[PDB]
Amino acid sequence: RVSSGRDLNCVPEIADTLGAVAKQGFDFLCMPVFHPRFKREFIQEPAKNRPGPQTRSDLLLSGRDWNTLIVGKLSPWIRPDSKVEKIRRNSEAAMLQELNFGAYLGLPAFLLPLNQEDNTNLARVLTNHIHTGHHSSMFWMRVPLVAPEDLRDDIIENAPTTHTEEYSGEEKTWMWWHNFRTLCDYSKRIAVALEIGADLPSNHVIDRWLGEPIKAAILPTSIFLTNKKGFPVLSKMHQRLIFRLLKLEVQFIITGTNHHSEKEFCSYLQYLEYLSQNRPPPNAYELFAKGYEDYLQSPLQPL
Amino acid sequence: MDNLESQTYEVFEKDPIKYSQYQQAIYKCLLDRVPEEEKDTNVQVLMVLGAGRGPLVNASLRAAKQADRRIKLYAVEKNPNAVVTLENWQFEEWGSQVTVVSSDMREWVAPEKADIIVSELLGSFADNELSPECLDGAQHFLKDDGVSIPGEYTSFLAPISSSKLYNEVRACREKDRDPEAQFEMPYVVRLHNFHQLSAPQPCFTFSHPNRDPMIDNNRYCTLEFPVEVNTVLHGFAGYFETVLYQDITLSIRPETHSPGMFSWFPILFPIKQPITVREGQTICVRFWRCSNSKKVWYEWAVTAPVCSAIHNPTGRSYTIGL
Amino acid sequence: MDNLESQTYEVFEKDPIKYSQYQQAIYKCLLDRVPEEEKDTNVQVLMVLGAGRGPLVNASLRAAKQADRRIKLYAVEKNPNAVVTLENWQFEEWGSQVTVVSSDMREWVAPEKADIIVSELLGSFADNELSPECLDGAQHFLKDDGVSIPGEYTSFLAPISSSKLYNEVRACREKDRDPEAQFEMPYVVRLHNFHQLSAPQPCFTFSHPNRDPMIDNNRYCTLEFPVEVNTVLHGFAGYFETVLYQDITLSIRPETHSPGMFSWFPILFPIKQPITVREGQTICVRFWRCSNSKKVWYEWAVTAPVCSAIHNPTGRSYTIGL
Amino acid sequence: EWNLPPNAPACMERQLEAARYRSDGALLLGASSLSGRCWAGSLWLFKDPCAAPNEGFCSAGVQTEAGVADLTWVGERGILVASDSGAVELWELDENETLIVSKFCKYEHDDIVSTVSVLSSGTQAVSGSKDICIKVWDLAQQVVLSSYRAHAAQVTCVAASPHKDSVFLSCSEDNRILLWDTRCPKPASQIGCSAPGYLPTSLAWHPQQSEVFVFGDENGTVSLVDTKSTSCVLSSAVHSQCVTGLVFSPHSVPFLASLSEDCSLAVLDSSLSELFRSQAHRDFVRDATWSPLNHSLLTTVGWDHQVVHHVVP
Ligand SMILES: O=C(NC[C@H](O)CN1CCc2ccccc2C1)c1cccc(NC2CCOCC2)c1
Ligand SMILES: O=C(NC[C@H](O)CN1CCc2ccccc2C1)c1cccc(NC2CCOCC2)c1
Ligand SMILES: Nc1ncnc2c1ncn2[C@@H]1O[C@H](C[C@@H](N)CC[C@H](N)C(=O)O)[C@@H](O)[C@H]1O
Ligand SMILES: Nc1ncnc2c1ncn2[C@@H]1O[C@H](C[C@@H](N)CC[C@H](N)C(=O)O)[C@@H](O)[C@H]1O
Repeated sequence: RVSSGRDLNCVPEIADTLGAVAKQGFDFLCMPVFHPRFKREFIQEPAKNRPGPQTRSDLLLSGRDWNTLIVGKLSPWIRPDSKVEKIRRNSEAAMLQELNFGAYLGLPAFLLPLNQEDNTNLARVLTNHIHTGHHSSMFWMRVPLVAPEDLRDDIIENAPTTHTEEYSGEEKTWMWWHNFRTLCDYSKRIAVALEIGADLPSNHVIDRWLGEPIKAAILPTSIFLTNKKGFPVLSKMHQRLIFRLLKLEVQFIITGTNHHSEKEFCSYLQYLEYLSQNRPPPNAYELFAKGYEDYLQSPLQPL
Repeated sequence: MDNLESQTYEVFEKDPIKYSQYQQAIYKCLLDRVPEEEKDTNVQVLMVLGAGRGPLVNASLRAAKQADRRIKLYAVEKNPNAVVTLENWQFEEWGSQVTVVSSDMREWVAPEKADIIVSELLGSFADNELSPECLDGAQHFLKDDGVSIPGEYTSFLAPISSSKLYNEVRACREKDRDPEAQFEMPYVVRLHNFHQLSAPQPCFTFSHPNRDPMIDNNRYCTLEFPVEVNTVLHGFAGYFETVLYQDITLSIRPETHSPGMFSWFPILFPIKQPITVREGQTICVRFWRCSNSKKVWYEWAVTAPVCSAIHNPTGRSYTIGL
Repeated sequence: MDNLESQTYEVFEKDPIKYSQYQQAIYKCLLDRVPEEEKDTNVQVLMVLGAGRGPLVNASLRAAKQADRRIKLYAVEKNPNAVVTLENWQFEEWGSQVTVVSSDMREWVAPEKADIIVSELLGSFADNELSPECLDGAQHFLKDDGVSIPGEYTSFLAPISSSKLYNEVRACREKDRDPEAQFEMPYVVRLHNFHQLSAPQPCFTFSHPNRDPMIDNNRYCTLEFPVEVNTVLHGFAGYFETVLYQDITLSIRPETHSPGMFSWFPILFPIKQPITVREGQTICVRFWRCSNSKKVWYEWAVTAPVCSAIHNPTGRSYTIGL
Repeated sequence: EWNLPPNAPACMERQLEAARYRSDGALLLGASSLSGRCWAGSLWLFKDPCAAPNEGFCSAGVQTEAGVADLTWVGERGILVASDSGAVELWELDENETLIVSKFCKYEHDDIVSTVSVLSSGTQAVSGSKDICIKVWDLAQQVVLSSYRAHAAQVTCVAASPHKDSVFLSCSEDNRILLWDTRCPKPASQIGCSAPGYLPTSLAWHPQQSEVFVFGDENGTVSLVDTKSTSCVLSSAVHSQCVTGLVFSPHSVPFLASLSEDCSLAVLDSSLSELFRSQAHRDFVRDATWSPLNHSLLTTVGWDHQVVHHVVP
């Protein structure tokens, strides 16, 4: 048995949506806090003065349901490191706004993408947030195993995908995150939500996220294979990964639409439970060493 | 400087007395202001200052349909996060009887003057959330004959003995700051394992509106407490009283406590060093309310039976941001 | 937030260049503004903002009797202690040609608009004494065609290596504060035992007056420094340039330093951890100017060849009070 | 509210996303609810174009499930919709045209579908999404025929060529404008003036040469591109914010409509000079449509919930 959430980017009714997913078996929900498309303006008139409400009301769920069931997502239009000054400024303000809102709601965690090399300003806005007021919320960075650019189909005739290997280039993504948490000065409130893809990278660059503060793994529906009886499964190698990630007691996150209408979402989830059930079983040492992991003791003054 | 979280509003909104008491205050005031024959001719303009998730607004609506009188509402609120709840309430329910304003009340340019302003901006020591400053900054848009609710509040102090609490404050030393800062700021606390050495006495009072020629919110006050037991002083419990309208009040002063109101605990003012007091003696203490343009703070000392250090000089250990 | 001491003014008043350069700036500007035939018909109104012990005022008087033109003076000054010197000068010497005003320039209600305002409110990193904010708060009383002196200033940065200075900053740890605060604030320092790793580059610029639709003094800027030697980065020297009027300038940028001007040392921006840099590499750093209503601060990081911690997030280690 | 005929919903959501004239002369409207309790969308037909956005004076209406990010007419009774749900849906108008019915709703994108365009023949369509994919649909079959991960960031705009059923332009936040032609083994080709400009945010083919188009960037610039020359022909700083849309007039020598998040409309000539400008909107301007019946009439909608008819010199 594992803890796992749904990742949605569309929620017409928050009550109904939550019910659906919990009835499907999920532990929690990743959803937006403001409408993903609801670009807001903060400086120039008249848009600046747009009549409200800016978003949904808190009253739509119990405090308990907020604290325990909902993971926030940053709006996708928010680009603090844009090269366009005006965009940069609205993104700053908007990011602050969506962040203070998550904190106002007391969400247990909030998601933010690292989908490019440069996140200096995103990092600086977030650090600035962490050192303002008091809240305990976790920040999850959505970083992918393989950069979006290195995943694209080789289908631009005049811009081929540079065919033979770069040892560094398969690692660029870890450096996105490395640099990010170094600037944020290893805050303990900033962890990783690693996105798994269809094509796993070279085994080394998977090694790379050994030791890092992974708190979740995002599996898109589109990477599941399909068995003799139309059910969703994973490649042999993708299973190696799950088993490893299970040891870290990460939470799993299913994202994207269903690509097998022949059954519910609960089938993807069902499979995961199956893998947890069928892990290389806990031994004498491992059962004993359980509530002790990464716990630092000073040794004794033996004398 | 900070914004209240959704769950905070949630918990306090459930108070069984604070809200009905306000409804009753607006009710009384409406009548005293529009006479029976004028009832449909006169629409009182009512401004709620710090409207939160809207319970004072609702309670105003409930007051008007109890006085059977007519009102125009503004709901001013600084917290943009709460302003979200409000703006949702006003579209789903209230309608354009309520105008929701998302700004600070010191800042808002009001389209019109008010008949009555309304606020609950009080802390356990009455004026420790800068309600003086806020209502002073808002009063220029109150009609010349305008009522404020509340009309006044008054703080109080009583000396206490408690090793238990003295030890809890002590335990509040943090790295990277004065090793004695714990002692120079007031704690909101449910006072339990303690002894009250003398009856509470009034400390600071503020009236609203302030028809004061030139307004000054700073204060200095001296209190003498008769002590008739031997003991050791570890600090002062503060409490407060407030007049909403006429006889309708709220209080956390134990001798007049409002039955069932859980919305405020008392405050604690500690002292750096405990002071022995002989049966028969008088405790003299002193409090100052201080300010500049940026922040307001308290500073205090005991002058009898011995002196303490003047506590918190300059707001060096704590201030409240303006 | 603080007031300069008499001896401070005393020492800087002896600068042999800052003063004559200002005299020359006002001189040029007066001519360009009142033509020869108009000379006795037109009396330019001149406001000195932050008048100190009055040397800019005198220098204005010297400018007018050099341009052979006629001027009305105001001497605005926030420091009441200096305002004493000024008010003594104006009774003993200046006469009612000079009106001395004892207030803040953000605050003063000016009886009339100005032809030219004049100020020296600059620090070694140009805008690190909040001259942006002050002149912005004063500009509403400058005539629509009014000149500001200075017209603009520009900050600069160059990376440096110095174990000596890295060790001096380190030595600035104090009890009762972040054990790394030393590293998150800029030091005014006469840079001596150091190596400059790359040529200075411009950082932040401000123009006056600010005909900006909606004004914003905040900033973010990215700099790339070519490094052609192996070494270890310990921080950034800041310097500045300013245009008083047209070609008349002052500078502490080494390549354009004003001969004999001792009035400003360079500034140092340290970094928490020193960073190795290979011959051939590029140092990317980043600076933000930040603010709220109460204070302005800088925050900065290195992004190449490796990252540093974002320094000073929130002004937690240092801010300049508004 | 004269009748609000059967199946039309009571209220129309504030955020107007799209507006399209039929050759007939009627007006198609798309609307999202982008804030408040329910995050939905709706579709509307207004045979009286002057009577919009007023709900009771409409010919037909229908609640969609999620918001509408984009849409387009299919022939004469078809309405093709880009959903928040990640679905592309087709709604087909009533025979009397007083009812609007679901035809297919296919959940094929992994994230919000943000752009949709109909190919010349009218049998096929191409859509773009935040999932970074571009998809080609058989509208008759109700299936995805082809899927393309050409881009490295979310897709901002796709647009079919006027006349060639296999050529379409797309642009994304990965800073690429792609000329497509499915006839090639490698379909996409990267067209632009040179190396990185500002991000491309909107596209329109010239209605008279399958050879020439305009693109709009996040910085407020509209530019004119020749594929035949591959160099940046002419440009102009038309806006103070993002350029969200470009619409050519039906005129022989056509005019160019240009909408933006600065809440303004501009009409430009052949050489991109300003002929007209309108501040009528007090929130974002989302779509523009030229009257088929009167070619000097132009209609625009915004998030201010205004439906606005312009007379163009
Ligand atoms: O006195 C307390 N806090 C000082 C605050 O100014 C209290 N007011 C109470 C009125 C109020 C209304 C809306 C939003 C915030 C507030 C805060 C306090 C703090 C925490 C808890 C409590 N008491 C109750 C005891 C019964 O259960 C719920 C907490 C009281
Ligand atoms: O750069 C320095 N301080 C930053 C200040 O903003 C300098 N300005 C200089 C202009 C000025 C005028 C009046 C009152 C104060 C000030 C302060 C500084 C501080 C102490 C000493 C010096 N340099 C000179 C070196 C030659 O002997 C006298 C001290 C320079
Ligand atoms: N200067 C100010 N301007 C506007 N709102 C303020 C100001 N100061 C405090 N507030 C708001 O006033 C409220 C104070 C609360 N005690 C009242 C909440 C609400 N009326 C209730 O009784 O449940 C908070 O929501 C504050 O954010
Ligand atoms: N906001 C303000 N309003 C009025 N005076 C100010 C303000 N800020 C700084 N000052 C004064 O401006 C002066 C700045 C000095 N650098 C100039 C002193 C003098 N003019 C000199 O050059 O010797 C100081 O005397 C400050 O006290």
